[PDB]
Amino acid sequence: DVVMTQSPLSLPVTLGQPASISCRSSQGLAFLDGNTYLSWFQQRPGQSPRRLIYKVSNRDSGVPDRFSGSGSRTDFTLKISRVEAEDVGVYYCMQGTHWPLTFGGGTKVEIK
Amino acid sequence: SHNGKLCRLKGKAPLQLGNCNIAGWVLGNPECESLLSNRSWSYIAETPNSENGTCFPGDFADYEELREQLSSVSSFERFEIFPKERSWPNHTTRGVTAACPHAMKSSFYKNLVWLTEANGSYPNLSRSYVNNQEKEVLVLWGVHHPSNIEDQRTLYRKDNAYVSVVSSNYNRRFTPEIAKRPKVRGQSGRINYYWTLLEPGDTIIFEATGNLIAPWYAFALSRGPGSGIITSNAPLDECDTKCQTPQGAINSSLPFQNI
Amino acid sequence: RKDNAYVSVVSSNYNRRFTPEIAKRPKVRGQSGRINYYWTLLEPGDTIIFEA
Ligand SMILES: *[C@@H]1O[C@H](CO)[C@@H](O[C@@H]2O[C@H](CO)[C@@H](O[C@@H]3O[C@H](CO[C@H]4O[C@H](CO[C@H]5O[C@H](CO)[C@@H](O)[C@H](O)[C@@H]5O)[C@@H](O)[C@H](O)[C@@H]4O)[C@@H](O)[C@H](O[C@H]4O[C@H](CO)[C@@H](O)[C@H](O)[C@@H]4O[C@H]4O[C@H](CO)[C@@H](O)[C@H](O)[C@@H]4O)[C@@H]3O)[C@H](O)[C@H]2NC(C)=O)[C@H](O)[C@H]1NC(C)=O
Ligand SMILES: *[C@@H]1O[C@H](CO)[C@@H](O[C@@H]2O[C@H](CO)[C@@H](O)[C@H](O)[C@H]2NC(C)=O)[C@H](O)[C@H]1NC(C)=O
Ligand SMILES: *[C@@H]1O[C@H](CO)[C@@H](O)[C@H](O)[C@H]1NC(C)=O
Ligand SMILES: *[C@@H]1O[C@H](CO)[C@@H](O)[C@H](O)[C@H]1NC(C)=O
Ligand SMILES: *[C@@H]1O[C@H](CO)[C@@H](O)[C@H](O)[C@H]1NC(C)=O
Repeated sequence: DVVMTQSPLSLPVTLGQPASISCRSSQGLAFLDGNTYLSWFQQRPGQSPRRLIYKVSNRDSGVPDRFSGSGSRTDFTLKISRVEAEDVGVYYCMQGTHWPLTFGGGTKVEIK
Repeated sequence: SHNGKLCRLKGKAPLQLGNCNIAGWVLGNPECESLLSNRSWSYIAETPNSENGTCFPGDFADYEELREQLSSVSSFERFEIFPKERSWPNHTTRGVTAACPHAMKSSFYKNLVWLTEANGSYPNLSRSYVNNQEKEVLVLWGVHHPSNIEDQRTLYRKDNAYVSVVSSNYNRRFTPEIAKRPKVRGQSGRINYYWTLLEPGDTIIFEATGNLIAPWYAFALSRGPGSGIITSNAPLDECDTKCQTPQGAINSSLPFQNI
Repeated sequence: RKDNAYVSVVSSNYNRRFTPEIAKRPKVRGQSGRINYYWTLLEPGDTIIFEA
């Protein structure tokens, strides 16, 4: 399959400070139609996962503007400009190019 | 395709020199007062036709080498290497010229001091500076070449004078030359400008018996991995792109371009 | 024993005159004076003149 590595495992941040999570893949994620198809999800404790970022840069409807993701080739990054109390949970990255569908390890965000 | 606009890169604003060039920024041209504040940048942006540089005519020694050194610089700290009031007790530090005007008046550079005779005498000069700032210091000075011997006698009271600048990597001796020259910017005299880069732990000695444009402010430089100089007429805006051209920013994961 | 001195090295491809300079210098290796070193490459059949 395709191995996805996230860094770091735990990222404690203080209220009002930026945070960054990095996702790396073993293979290139470009498709023959001209897109990349990498997604970033948020999971709150005791709740279903919901989607934040679809494709490299596009942001889902209802997602706050503080979530911004970018990257290319094999390295990708999700950045949060301001961290609030609703930003706790575990964040994941997937690829949607190659069979089978692979998820990331997961990064936990705690408030200091 | 491009934006057509200059903007930020990796979350850092560029240094836009405006109507000033690099020489007018480092020497302290009176129309370049906004750039004399201690800051940081990602790349340097310049107007292709800038007309505010060396207001007094003269030759800038190793100007392109100074540009090549300043290309890979992330930040500077402007500090007072020699205080104007206290480090010259027996000279006149007030010197103005009509070639460098500020607000319809006569003024001089903001980083250089023109020393002239006081009470009919020009004593011998010897000053030293030691570096303790743990980074490279850019030191700038100048040597004055007058037009006739009467101006030399009225300003410095000596027919023969010399300047010697000595460091652990710089050793030079300068002698004024009096000759008849064409008028550039209303002045027939010249001032030749020189620069050096002190290393941490090093010392510099200035010795003079005449014709010295002493340093006033110096720059403490810090190096960085990626920076450069871009000539543009494109305006500043807000972005966070990862590529910048003189035409505009580019947002592609594509391998090629033709801009 | 002279305040003013000169060195002149003249060849068929080298022609250069040197004058001593006296100034206050920082101490490097316990000495404040300097010695400036120069070199040249003579060709076969050529001559060099040192005058000082
Ligand atoms: C600002 O900077 C400038 C440049 O850096 C400084 O200028 C320097 O000033 C120095 C003096 O402070 C001066 O040094 C003097 O050099 C003289 C010339 O040396 C030659 O001559 C002597 C003696 O030869 C004699 O005979 C020949 C042939 O007839 C004559 O031509 C000579 O004039 C002599 O009559 C030789 O021994 C040398 O080898 C040279 O050939 C010296 O004469 C002079 O010596 C006198 O001063 C000494 C210090 O006071 C003193 O110990 C000595 O005994 C001499 O005393 C004279 O003066 C006193 C006081 O007036 C008087 O009572 C005595 O009777 C006698 O006349 C110096 O050695 C540098 O040459 C000069 N450098 C230059 C011009 O670049 C300037 O000082 C500095 N200003 C400040 C703020 O300090
Ligand atoms: C900065 O540059 C401007 C021009 O870009 C200079 O203004 C000119 O000054 C000269 C005097 O040497 C005049 O002859 C011109 O008519 C002026 N042109 C304009 C458009 O004003 C200005 O002097 C420069 N400033 C300094 C300090 O050198
Ligand atoms: C940058 O990307 C956006 C979104 O894909 C696009 O609308 C815009 O035209 C791009 N910029 C350029 C100069 O093509
Ligand atoms: C210039 O830099 C010095 C650091 O040596 C600092 O103390 C000073 O505040 C700076 N001046 C500014 C930013 O105007
Ligand atoms: C300046 O003049 C005073 C008064 O004579 C003197 O004491 C001093 O040594 C001179 N030089 C300096 C560097 O102050």
